Amino acid sequence: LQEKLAEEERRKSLPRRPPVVVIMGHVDHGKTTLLDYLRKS
Repeated sequence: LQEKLAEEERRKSLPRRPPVVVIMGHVDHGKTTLLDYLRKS
């Protein structure tokens, strides 16, 4: 019971996070254009 609370403590305190983001939908939202813009940014 003391090993379930120590486990939830070191795992919630992960050193780095890189949160992955996907962009998708309809073509000519300037959609590829949007991607390009993002890249440029």
